[PDB]
Amino acid sequence: DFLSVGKLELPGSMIGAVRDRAIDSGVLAKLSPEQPTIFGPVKGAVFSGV
Amino acid sequence: DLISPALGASIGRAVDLIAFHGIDPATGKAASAVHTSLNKTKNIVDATDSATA
Repeated sequence: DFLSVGKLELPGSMIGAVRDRAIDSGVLAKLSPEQPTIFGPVKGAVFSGV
Repeated sequence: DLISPALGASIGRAVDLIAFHGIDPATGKAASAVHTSLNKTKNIVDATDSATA
């Protein structure tokens, strides 16, 4: 027998903390702009056209 | 903002429709006061899958 490295149980090195994939936050920000109103059931009238 | 401009375009579409199909823009029936349209030409080409050609 001899004196190995497995006795010491040396701590490893931390690479860091990384996400698996890029974050998908949605697409409705590009298509239609946000219309921020106050709290309450919002209503609106529309006309088809011609 | 809405009603008046739409009603204003409603005739601009009417003339364009009369000159192309001789139709009454109100009802999908052919007009009697209109004799000729740009649809009744004999130089027609049956559309295919190509569309480009």
